[PDB]
Amino acid sequence: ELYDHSLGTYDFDLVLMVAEKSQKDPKEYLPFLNTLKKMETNYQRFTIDKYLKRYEKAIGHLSKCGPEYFPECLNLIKDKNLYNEALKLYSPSSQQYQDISIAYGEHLMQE
Amino acid sequence: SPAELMMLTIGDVIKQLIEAHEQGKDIDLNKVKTKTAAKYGLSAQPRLVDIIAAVPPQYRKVLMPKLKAKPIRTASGIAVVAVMCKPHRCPHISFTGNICVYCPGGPDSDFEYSTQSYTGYEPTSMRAIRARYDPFLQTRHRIEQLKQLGHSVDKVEFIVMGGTFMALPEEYRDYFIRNLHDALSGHTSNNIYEAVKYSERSLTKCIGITIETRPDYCMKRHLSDMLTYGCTRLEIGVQSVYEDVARDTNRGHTVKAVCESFHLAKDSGFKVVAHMMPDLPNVGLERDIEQFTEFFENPAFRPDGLKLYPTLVIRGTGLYELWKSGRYKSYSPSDLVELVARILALVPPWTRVYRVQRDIPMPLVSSGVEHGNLRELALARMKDLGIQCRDVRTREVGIQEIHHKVRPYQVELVRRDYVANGGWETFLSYEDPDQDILIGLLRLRKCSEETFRFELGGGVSIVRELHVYGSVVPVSSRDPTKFQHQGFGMLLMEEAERIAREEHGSGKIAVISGVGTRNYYRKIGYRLQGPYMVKMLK
Amino acid sequence: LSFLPNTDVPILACGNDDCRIHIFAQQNDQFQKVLSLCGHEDWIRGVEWAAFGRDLFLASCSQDCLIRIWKLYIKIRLKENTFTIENESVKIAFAVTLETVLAGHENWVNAVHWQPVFYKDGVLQQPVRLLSASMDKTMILWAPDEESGVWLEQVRVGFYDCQFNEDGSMIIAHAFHGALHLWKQNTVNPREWTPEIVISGHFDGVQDLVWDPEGEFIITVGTDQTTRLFAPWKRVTWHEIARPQIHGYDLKCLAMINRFQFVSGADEKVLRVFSAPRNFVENFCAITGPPTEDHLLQNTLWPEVQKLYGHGYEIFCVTCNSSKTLLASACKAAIILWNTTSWKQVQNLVFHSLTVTQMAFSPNEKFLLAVSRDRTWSLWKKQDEPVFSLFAFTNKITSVHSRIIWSCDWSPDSKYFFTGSRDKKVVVWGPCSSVLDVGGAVTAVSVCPVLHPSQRYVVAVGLECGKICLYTWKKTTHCVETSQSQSHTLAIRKLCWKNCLHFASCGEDHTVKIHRVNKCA
RNA sequence: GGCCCCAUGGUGUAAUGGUUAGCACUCUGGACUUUGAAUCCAGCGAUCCGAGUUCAAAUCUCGGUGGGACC
Ligand SMILES: CCNC(=O)CCNC(=O)[C@H](O)C(C)(C)COP(=O)(O)OP(=O)(O)OC[C@H]1O[C@@H](n2cnc3c(N)ncnc32)[C@H](O)[C@@H]1OP(=O)(O)O
Ligand SMILES: C[C@H]1O[C@@H](n2cnc3c(N)ncnc32)[C@H](O)[C@@H]1O
Ligand code: MET
Ligand code: SF4
Repeated sequence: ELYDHSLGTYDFDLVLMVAEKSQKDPKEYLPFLNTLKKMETNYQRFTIDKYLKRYEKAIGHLSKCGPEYFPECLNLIKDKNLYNEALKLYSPSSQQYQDISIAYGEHLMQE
Repeated sequence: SPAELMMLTIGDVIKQLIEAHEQGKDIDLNKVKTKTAAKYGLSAQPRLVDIIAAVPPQYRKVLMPKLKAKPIRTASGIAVVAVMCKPHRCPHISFTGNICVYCPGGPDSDFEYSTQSYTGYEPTSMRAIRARYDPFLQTRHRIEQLKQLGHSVDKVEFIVMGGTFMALPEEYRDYFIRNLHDALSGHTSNNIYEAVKYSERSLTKCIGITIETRPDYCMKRHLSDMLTYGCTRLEIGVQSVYEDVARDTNRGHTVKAVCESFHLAKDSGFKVVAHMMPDLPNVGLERDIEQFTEFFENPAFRPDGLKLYPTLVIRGTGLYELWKSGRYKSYSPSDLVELVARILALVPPWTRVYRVQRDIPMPLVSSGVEHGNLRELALARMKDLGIQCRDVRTREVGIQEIHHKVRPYQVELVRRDYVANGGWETFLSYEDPDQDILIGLLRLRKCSEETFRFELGGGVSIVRELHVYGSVVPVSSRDPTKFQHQGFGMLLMEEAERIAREEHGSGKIAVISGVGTRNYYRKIGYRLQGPYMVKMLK
Repeated sequence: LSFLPNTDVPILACGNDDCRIHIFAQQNDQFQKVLSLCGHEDWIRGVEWAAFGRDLFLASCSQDCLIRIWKLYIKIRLKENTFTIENESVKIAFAVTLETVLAGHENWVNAVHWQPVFYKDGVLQQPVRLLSASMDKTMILWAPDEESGVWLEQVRVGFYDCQFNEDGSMIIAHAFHGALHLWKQNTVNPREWTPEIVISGHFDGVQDLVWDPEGEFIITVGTDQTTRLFAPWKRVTWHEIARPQIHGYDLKCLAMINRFQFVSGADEKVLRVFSAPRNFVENFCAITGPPTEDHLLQNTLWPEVQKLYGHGYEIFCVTCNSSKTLLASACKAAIILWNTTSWKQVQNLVFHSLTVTQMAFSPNEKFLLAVSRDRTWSLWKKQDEPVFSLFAFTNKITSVHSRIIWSCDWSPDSKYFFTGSRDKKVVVWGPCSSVLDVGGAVTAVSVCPVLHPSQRYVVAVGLECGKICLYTWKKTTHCVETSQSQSHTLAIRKLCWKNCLHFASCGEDHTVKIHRVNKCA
């Protein structure tokens, strides 16, 4: 659990020391860890939160990580029903805002 | 084939339960069992053994808490392993062809394979038969079978069956003991001492052995011999408190020799468990009551371990013909129930009962009671009489929780002392009195003026035994809630040391220990000397 | 042990019981503790180097049921453990770190062996085939692949070690006890393996054996509570072929009855009689006009026909007469004689005071010698079921040997008997020779079935210290003794001869040696 | 295509307009510091679904579900 928390702490070196005793094969996580390291900072944040289920932080990061990923965010907040959360992330006069509003009113209100 | 169909149901159950675990969902095993059985056209429930038989290790790590079977096998706190010796002859037969008037078939008593005081139909008996009495094979098989039920084997102990052990050729018993120790160590050896040194550093962490015997082999020579084996407790077989009965039973010794054996063994520092034999020939019911009361009223005996075995007339013995001649009669079952109920009201708190009734197969005894269960009947009767018992086994946390689900709330200390065989015994415990539930205990005394081990000469007090009940906790693990690693033993050690320093007025503390357990005392600054752990008191 | 790469500098890795590895470098002519590996947590059950090119990989068959592989080389990434070593005023830096963690066994891992290198016609390849062994009857030959960061297992066909061939085609291992398994790969399929014949033995110690009258198979019994039969195999090499019975108690007596019938003695007060089942007889006659390891114990059982009682204690000796009419047996203080067909008592003798040691039917079926443990012997004379009135005997004084007798034997024409005892005394019998002392305790003695026209009687004597000397004594002498190579390391038990040169050597070293001598010599 | 018939524990089954569906196989637990399996004891399993009626419904009705033979 502390290893996972270290992943959450947003520092690789801490993850390195803790995982030294994790008994897992470096052949497994080390390529994965490097892959995570290479990819984008805010996108790192979103991916680590979604890997750690911290969906609120994942959406918060991905909102500023680029508008192009916004529909994908929608899927997550339509799969995890996080419409209300994203209501604060976006602002009025946004097409994203109106789209997410109608998504909230439709998708969750099934039946 | 149905078999693959049940296999598919098993896999379905597995995936469902692991999925529940991933999100921490809680599910009834029986509910999913029923649903899967119905949806796959099964006519019968699936066995839990096969359920355990397919979990992958990365899930067996954490699924056992919801998967162990028959938890009472560890409800005491220590795993138990039983082993069988090679069949042989008892020594007394040197006089005449008499084993014992009530003893069952021996080496040559109309049985293909058997043992003295053993028919040969016990599960342990069949295990030995398949093993050809080999120690290593049977112990490996048994420990594997036990581990099949998902039970930790961090701490283990050995009990040896067999008619007589002291009366066997020495080389054979040395071979036997070294084989036992190599079973856990995994290291092939050449003598006893090599196996001892190697098992010292093993990880199975053996904590002792107990053996049966008879008072003839109780001189200090045999005690010193057993000191070399790490044995802790002993079995004698008392059968009475009246000397005449012994010659009546053709026992072939005196109760006196039993008494000095008790005194000497207690002086040395072993533990002892006695055998009591109700409903004997020429014995009235009042005789039984009086002798059982005497068994604790007399400071002569005041034993530690107790075992009871009601009379059972069996074909082959002289008693078989005596009853057959219509001259030896038993009691009605109600009489036995009342006898047991009265007896249980008399046990002193420190004494612990281990077993009731024999395990002989039913269709062989000419007077065997119908009930395989008797402790329950006695419990019902003593509820009827509204009088309670105070046995150790019936007030430990494990049994009390598993049978009544009662949580300790306020645990405190308790001290008591008495006199036995000239010793100044002393008993310490932590327990919760309001529910009368007990957690930890300790037995410590002053050594007698007369001793056999010179290492105890002067200013020496011996701590016979220490133990906290519960369930097995691996030596690395710290807290699965529960009560086995909260530092409880430390307080008992320091307080016992303080008492010995002041009240005993001794100068050096010695203690017996299991082969592995020595390392434990190393953490407290105890050093070895002979087979005894010891600490200077100044 | 190991050498530093590209040099002769020696380096050692040792695995103690403290769940970690230690390393030592012989710099400054002295091995210096350089580093430790705090890997798994159990006893170390083996270490293995492997020089792959410039680097050196390491294998660790751990007791922790895991396998961990590091590698030494020369000087986001983890923290590797490195150091510098002195070498002719040069501080050469070497770095080591974990390479892989392999885990495919359940019980403890016992042995690992790298594939040994060899020549492809002078081409020294460096394969990476690896072998593993564990308690739970499991063979796993691990191997990597072109991208397999975690090595890929292979055929798990299948006890503390499994040895590997040079090329790798062969492979062998020992069972937990006794026999062993031998597998060979087959060219047709890379995943193909076939078991192969291997020799075996009683592996604890043998106490008795026999020569069949026909001369093509011998039966032996040992303390392993087994019985084995050996016969030559064609294609000549002798091989064990059958294990007629397995017994709960130990077996220490044996006697022959008929073409397929025999009697054995055990730690009970019972006598058992076995005869060969038909299937075995036909399978044997087919071979004489190659049983495997596991098929044997499944289909080499025999039936029991009799069950005899009477001795107050466990049997200690057994023998049968040449004419196959009566047998002698004795427990640890009476003599019981049994008819063959009746299987009932014929006459009972209670004469000695101590335990019986050995019997001897007279070859001409005219007497019956008895040597016991009370330093005395007895002779009984059949009359015209004739009784066996004592023809002659000895008291505590008339007996020649000063200590316990052990062996006795007759003459080919029953003229004289000969006794050996622990007091290293040899006598000829009334007595008609001097003490033929050899200075070594006598354990067994036997005579030639036939005598030279020179009448020079020859005798084989098995001593107590594995030495086997032979002598010769014609009526009025050393001839040849065993070599250092041809000598046991324990006391002899029985020396029987071929009958219609050759004989039998049943030692206590659980070895069955057969020795031939010149027919003319 | 309708007529009929059926739907009770995981399975095999009794029972029926009213305070509780009873057995049977099966499974689980204690006796047991000799036993998963034995001996006894103890315990956990349920009327296909929706509409009706009836004070009250598993038993009376209809509908649905699925299954079983008819030309
Ligand atoms: C003498 C033969 N008989 C026995 O051993 C009976 C079985 N013994 C036991 O179950 C336990 O040893 C006790 C009865 C002493 C209960 O343990 P207790 O609660 O008193 O231990 P404490 O809490 O006081 O001390 C904890 C330390 O004991 C250590 N320990 C536990 N078992 C052992 C052992 N066999 N050997 C050595 N150390 C041990 C633990 O590793 C722990 O160390 P930690 O600092 O890493 O946690
Ligand atoms: C193990 C304890 O039980 C006694 N014991 C052994 N076999 C029997 C039997 N058939 N009946 C009664 N007691 C017996 C022994 O004498 C010893 O005291
Ligand atoms: C198994 S009986 C009790 C132990 C021993 N045989 C004795 O009577 O002394
Ligand atoms: S001493 Fe014990 S085991 Fe031996 S015959 Fe008597 S009762 Fe049986």
